[PDB]
Amino acid sequence: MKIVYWSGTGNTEKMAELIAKGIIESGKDVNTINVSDVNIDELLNEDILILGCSAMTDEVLEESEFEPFIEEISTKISGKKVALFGSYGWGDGKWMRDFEERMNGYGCVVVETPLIVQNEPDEAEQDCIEFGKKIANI
Ligand SMILES: Cc1cc2nc3c(=O)[nH]c(=O)nc-3n(C[C@H](O)[C@H](O)[C@H](O)COP(=O)(O)O)c2cc1C
Repeated sequence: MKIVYWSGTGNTEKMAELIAKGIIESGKDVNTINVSDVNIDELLNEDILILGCSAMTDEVLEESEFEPFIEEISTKISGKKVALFGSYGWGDGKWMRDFEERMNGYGCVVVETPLIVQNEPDEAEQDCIEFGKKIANI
C-alpha cells in the first residue's frame, strides 16, 4: 500500500509511520511517501489512497505542496477508496471535516472516519497503529 503526507514539524510524519506500522503488523507492505517525492501515476494505481496533512494557516490544507497535489489528482480519483489523517494544534478538526467533504465531492469513497491527533501522537500512538489496521482490513 502507499501513504502520502505533508508534515511541517514531524507530527503528521510520525502518524504516517505509525499507520504504516499497523498495516505491516497486519501482514501487508506499505510505502510512506512525503508529498514532495510522490509520483501521481504510481499513486493512482493503488486500491486505497492514504493521505495526511496537518492543519495549516486557518483550518486549511498546506498550501505550497499538499493543496496542489490534491488539486492535481482530484479529477482522476472518482470511485477510489481514500483514508484521511493529520495532526492539528488548537482547533477541533475543521480542516479535516472540509478535507473529507472535498474528497467526497471528487467522487472518492472515504473508507474510515478521518484520523486526527493533536500535536505529536504520544498517548495516541496506538490509535494511529489501529487506524492502519482498519485500512489493512479493507
Ligand atoms: C502556520 C500554522 C498554522 C496552523 N493552523 C492551524 C489551524 O488552523 N488549526 C489547528 O488546529 N492547528 C493549526 N496549526 C497547528 C499544526 O496543525 C500542529 O502544530 C500540528 O501538530 C503540526 O503537524 P506537522 O508537524 O505534521 O505539520 C498550524 C500550525 C502552523 C505552523
